[PDB]
Amino acid sequence: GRVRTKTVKRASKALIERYYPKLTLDFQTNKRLCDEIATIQSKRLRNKIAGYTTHLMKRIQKGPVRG
Amino acid sequence: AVPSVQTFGKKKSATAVAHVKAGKGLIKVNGSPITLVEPEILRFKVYEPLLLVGLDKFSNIDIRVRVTGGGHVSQVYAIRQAIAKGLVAYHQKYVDEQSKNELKKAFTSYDRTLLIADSRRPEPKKFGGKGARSRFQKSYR
Amino acid sequence: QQQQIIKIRITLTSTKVKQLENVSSNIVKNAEQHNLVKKGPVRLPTKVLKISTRKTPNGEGSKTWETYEMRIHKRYIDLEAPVQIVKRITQITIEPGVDVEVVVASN
Amino acid sequence: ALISKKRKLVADGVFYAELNEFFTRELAEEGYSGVEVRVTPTKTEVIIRATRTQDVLGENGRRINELTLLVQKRFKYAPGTIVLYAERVQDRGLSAVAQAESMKFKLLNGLAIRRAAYGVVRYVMESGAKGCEVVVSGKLRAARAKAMKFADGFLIHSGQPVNDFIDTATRHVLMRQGVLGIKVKIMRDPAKSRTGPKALPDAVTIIEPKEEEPILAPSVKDY
Amino acid sequence: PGVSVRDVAAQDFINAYASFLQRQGKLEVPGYVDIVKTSSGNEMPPQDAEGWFYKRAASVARHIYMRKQVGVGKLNKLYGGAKSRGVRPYKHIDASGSINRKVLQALEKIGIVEISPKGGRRISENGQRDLDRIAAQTLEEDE
RNA sequence: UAAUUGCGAUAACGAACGAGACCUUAACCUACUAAAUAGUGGUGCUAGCAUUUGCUGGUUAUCCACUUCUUAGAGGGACUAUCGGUUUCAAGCCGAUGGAAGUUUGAGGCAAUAACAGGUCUGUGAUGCCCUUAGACGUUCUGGGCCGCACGCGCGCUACACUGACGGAGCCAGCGAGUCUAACCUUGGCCGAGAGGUCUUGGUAAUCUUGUGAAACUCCGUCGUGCUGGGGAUAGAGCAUUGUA
Repeated sequence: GRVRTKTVKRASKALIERYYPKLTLDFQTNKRLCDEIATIQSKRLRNKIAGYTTHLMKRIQKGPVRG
Repeated sequence: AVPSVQTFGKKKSATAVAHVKAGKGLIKVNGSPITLVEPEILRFKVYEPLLLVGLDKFSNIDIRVRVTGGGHVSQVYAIRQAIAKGLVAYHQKYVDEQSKNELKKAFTSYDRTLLIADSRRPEPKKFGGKGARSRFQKSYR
Repeated sequence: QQQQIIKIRITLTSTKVKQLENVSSNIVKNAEQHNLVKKGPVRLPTKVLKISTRKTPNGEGSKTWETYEMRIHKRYIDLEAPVQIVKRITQITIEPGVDVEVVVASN
Repeated sequence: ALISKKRKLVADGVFYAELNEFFTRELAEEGYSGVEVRVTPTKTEVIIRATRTQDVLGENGRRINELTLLVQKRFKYAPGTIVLYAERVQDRGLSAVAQAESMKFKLLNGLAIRRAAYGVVRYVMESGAKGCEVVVSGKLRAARAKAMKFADGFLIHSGQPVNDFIDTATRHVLMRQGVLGIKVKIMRDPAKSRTGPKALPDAVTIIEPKEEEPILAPSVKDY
Repeated sequence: PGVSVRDVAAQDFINAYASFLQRQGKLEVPGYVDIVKTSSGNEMPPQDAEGWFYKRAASVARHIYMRKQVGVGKLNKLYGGAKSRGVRPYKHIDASGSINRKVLQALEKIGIVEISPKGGRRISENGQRDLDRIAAQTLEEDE
């Protein structure tokens, strides 16, 4: 169901690992930011990655994470 | 001036046209009007929503669709959204938008998902079967 | 007396449309060159070509099937312009499709 | 009301279908690749693609003229409408049918199978594709039946966006023992495609960040 | 003072036309009525034993003015009945042509419909006259 | 969780195929803006409930405008997006929501390595082997049978009105179908209760057939308690069409 694969988590990690301090919690703003930055050929992944990125941002804002 | 606005869609067996040009109040869908229609068989859908807005409501709205469509119940389900559009648009762009929004909030729970986009269709038929999802019976030995 | 009126319907054979957009841009430019009134292109519904067949040389075993379709589209455009400019598309800047087909079509 | 078009839009298909079938049947020794046709006013712009164009050209009138006359009489055109002329091939080692016919000749001339089999795939990988494989069915000994195969690089199969850059070449050979069938599906690089979707759906890339800025108060200078 | 924009009713209009044309007797029926089965797809012939010709005349008159053109094939296919085709799935089949041909000829003899371009025939200038003055006001005062 | 989908201490590390990602279709924008094929308005207006120029037939270079009636030719489509519960509190999962949607937004296509003595020498004009090749198992013309039936087996239509018909009201919308080596669609006129002879826009299809003109369903009267508008197996006469037959 609502479960994620390898490449989406990998992209989220590699995305925050060079653009931590930007990309506000708003999902649409995260969408526009990732569109400006990367070139995701899978146009559905272009919107799917944003949810996981903002979720991980909420996690780090609440507190530190593993790894 | 404005030549033509855009809006159209597909009912279960009818279609829509942005032919709502300038008029002077009267409303007629050329097949089931308000004035001289007389079905007197299934009028619950028109008795329901026309309560506390006004009965005449003929000021400057006129649904004037040249073409037409429908079936046996697509027509009742089409005049349903037609009167919904008529009621909301009579108060939006003519009577005060305060009246429109208060009437809408009063009529919140009466649009039975009438604001959704057109995505309600049946399914195609799967091969190797009689009906849509149904499959042919096997020949065990 | 040059610069006449015809309202001619000209045909063309292809499937894509970017050539049609290029042709419309070019004819709009050449019409603006000497203040000529434009005309819009043709537009039609799509199409589908269903060919239901089996997926086997002999019909034993399972009962699978197969279908496929196409979307080829010859077009024809209704331009109001004279012959000297009608005949210019096939001459000036030759590319795949950007041409003109001689035909009479005004009645 | 003058109403017919599927009678001819499919004729356009079956035309080059039959033509390229005939070309695959006839142009064996060349190492055939394919065709490409465009319709124009009174000149069907037809091109064939070949790797040994000198052979099929002959002495400017040994083969091309008679091919044009064949295609002429096939339909009763006006001699002068059709224009049959060859064209050099780019990425010669990438034509799957070309490599298939090559391996066919390398088998029929009386050479060991596996040697040339891994030789040709090494050659095309040296030419610089993404990956390729090879499989051969039938028998290679006084035996029952087997299917030998091997590959290198990387291969993908399958979905919708494989068909664009994956090739297909399934061919036969009629030897003294029995009919054998070889299949090759070379996968070319996605970046150098230059046509259609470049990157894979699985693929993904992220550009680099910006530059850094120290504190830098507004202004204290002489100007 | 005439016909409105869209004044219409169904079974009352049908019965009114029937009972009005009954006491006139100017239809001049052919004579082979009450032997036919109404179609090549009927289960049994009519049972009234006196009528239905008038009813079909009233029916076709109840939309000669509702629609622009008309067609004998369309009028037959409107009620091309379902055949009880033995041990078989039922199927619709076109109505009888002779009944519609004759009722149309009788209506034309009365002078309701007339040959006209843009397809076959059309409601006549007598139809214009009767929706203007006589039939419009007659139906108004009758209902 | 749909899963070798992820979390995870981990003699494992780093990669591939499958999964997935992907394509098709049901999807909105008051648009980039489109088509005398749906056709649109003020139709200048003309014959049609009046001191209600808007339409009914339409003015075949009727206006400035053309998509507003199909469409993608495109592009943005809109994702766990917020609260609760819930587990190293991280994977993930159920309710409340405003709303195109909330098993993966529905369904279809696309398919891993290794195999089966699985089907197909009757798609081959693709073949190894043997057989036949002049009294032919090659090919061609006339006629029968492959529909024959003492007996079993496996799909599928009709049937046990009472929840079943006759005259009528919806014929409107839906994926298709139709030729310069000429036979496909049928419009209104005539006698036609199955065909037939008319002249029509018809052979480079939103234009003509079909304005994609079905039955299912209900009431005004007639139809009843069975073997009556439940039955139609099995047979006998007649009117006909297609095709050399």
